[PDB]
Amino acid sequence: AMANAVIGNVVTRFPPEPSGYLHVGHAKAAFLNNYYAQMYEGKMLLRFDDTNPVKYEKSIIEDLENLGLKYEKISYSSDHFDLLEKYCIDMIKMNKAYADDTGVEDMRNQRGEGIESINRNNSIEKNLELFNEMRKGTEIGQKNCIRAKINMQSKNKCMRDPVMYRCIVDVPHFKYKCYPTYDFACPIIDSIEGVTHALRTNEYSDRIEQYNWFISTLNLRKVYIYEFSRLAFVKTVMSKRKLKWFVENNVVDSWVDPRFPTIKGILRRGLTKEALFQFILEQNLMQWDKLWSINKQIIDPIIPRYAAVDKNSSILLILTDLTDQVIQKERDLHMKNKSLGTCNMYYNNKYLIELEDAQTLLENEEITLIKLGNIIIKNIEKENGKIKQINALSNFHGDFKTTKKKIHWLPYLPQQLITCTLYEYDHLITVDKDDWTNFINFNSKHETLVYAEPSISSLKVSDKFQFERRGYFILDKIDPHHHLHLIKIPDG
Ligand SMILES: Nc1ncnc2c1ncn2[C@@H]1O[C@H](COP(=O)(O)OP(=O)(O)OP(=O)(O)O)[C@@H](O)[C@H]1O
Ligand SMILES: [Cl-]
Ligand SMILES: [Cl-]
Ligand SMILES: [Cl-]
Ligand SMILES: [Cl-]
Ligand SMILES: [Co+2]
Ligand SMILES: [Co+2]
Ligand SMILES: [Co+2]
Ligand SMILES: [Co+2]
Ligand SMILES: [Co+2]
Ligand SMILES: [Co+2]
Ligand SMILES: [Co+2]
Ligand SMILES: [Co+2]
Repeated sequence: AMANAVIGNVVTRFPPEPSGYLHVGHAKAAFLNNYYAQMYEGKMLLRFDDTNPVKYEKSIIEDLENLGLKYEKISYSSDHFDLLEKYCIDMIKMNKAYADDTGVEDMRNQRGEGIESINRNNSIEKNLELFNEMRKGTEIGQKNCIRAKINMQSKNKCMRDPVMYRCIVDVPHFKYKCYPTYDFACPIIDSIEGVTHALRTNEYSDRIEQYNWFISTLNLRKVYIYEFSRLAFVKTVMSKRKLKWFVENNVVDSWVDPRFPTIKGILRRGLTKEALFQFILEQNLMQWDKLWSINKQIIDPIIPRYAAVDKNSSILLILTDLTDQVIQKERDLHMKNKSLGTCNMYYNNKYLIELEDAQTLLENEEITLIKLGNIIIKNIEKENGKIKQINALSNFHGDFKTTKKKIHWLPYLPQQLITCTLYEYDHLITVDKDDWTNFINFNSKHETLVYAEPSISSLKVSDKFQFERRGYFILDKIDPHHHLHLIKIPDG
């Protein structure tokens, strides 16, 4: 619900702090801002919220690009520090703000007990003196903050004289020695940037009364607040500190690791932006499984299908009636989607099949090799207990419909088969949500070496596809000697 929204006059803003990498929760915020802007044919601003001193701008902009979220203009909170100072002074002159040198603990217990600080009654001229001490960075100023004068007895703790301005000399941004708080800066900056609908998380809904109080007390143009719920996932860390620990201790080898909930992370993992947006629209800690099922339903109709077998469990099958001449046939990349085009299939008398499949056959069973035809299994050579080889006869014109058992396969053409590594990942932690390192899966990157069809040479980095009867994958990397690294996409 966007209050009084008018087509062509809606302005939202996405306000990420430029102190970290965007993650999936940020994505819900950025997407809802864009979605309401587009709904009303309006504008979405990008504001780097650097209100308090602590270069990720490029990462953030690149992730906004990758999600297809455009914005009309980029600004920084700090662009308005001058004007915020002016407004702080105006509020002192209206006796709506005062300089308080009370310590933090006693301020908090005074606030909890509705006790007005003795400084609440400071004169205007004294309040201004003390604000200037804060601006100059003196020890006097470092002892003081500026609070708003609202209502200490209010049932809303955010209306009990919230801090507006603080003296921060300790750390660099050293130009300013006092800084507005987020609670004071946000309504003011939203007003002066022309925001009409300021989106905000569910957490602390008490601050809306405060935000409106700042707007109206300064007689600024009104801004509506819309609220949405935070997006958080089970078995997922999103703290900056915890992610930092993972990286520094070589649990992952970068901040783009496909187990990370960063935007880069889960796009590398195979997620489409359409899947994320649709999940947000059609939906506390969420379960990943509906997100990955929506991804599966989105990607399955528009990705090619290839075959792969385990490079070392796979067993040799020989159709003894054929020769070693390699026959080539054109086939569809997608059986139900002719637009994805064709590739080349190659066959001979020698094949590789999966050992889990080969253990399931018995003499003179009829089965099907997908995209090729039927075969009659004749002999199972078991040397030293394990299956060593399977001999069968071609029956390519027999009816595959009469077969309950249809399997995938590779031609045994090793100078043409492409070697690949499958990376299957799991959650970095084991519980849903200080000894926390006791619950890390230090072994959540399972690798499998496989052969894949020659035609898979056609793929480019980041293409998605399906391995027959294996699952869904994204091409992450291409090695020297044409060796591919493929990440399994979860499918719910
Ligand atoms: N898990 C989440 N789900 C949805 N939106 C989020 C989530 N985390 C942050 N956001 C939204 O992302 C935007 C910027 O977040 P950022 O962390 O950069 O600022 P912040 O000051 O730390 O605010 P927050 O304390 O909410 O994270 C804000 O609109 C924020 O409310
Ligand atoms: Cl406080
Ligand atoms: Cl919501
Ligand atoms: Cl390691
Ligand atoms: Cl990596
Ligand atoms: Co339109
Ligand atoms: Co910066
Ligand atoms: Co000092
Ligand atoms: Co799971
Ligand atoms: Co020959
Ligand atoms: Co024939
Ligand atoms: Co595992
Ligand atoms: Co390698």
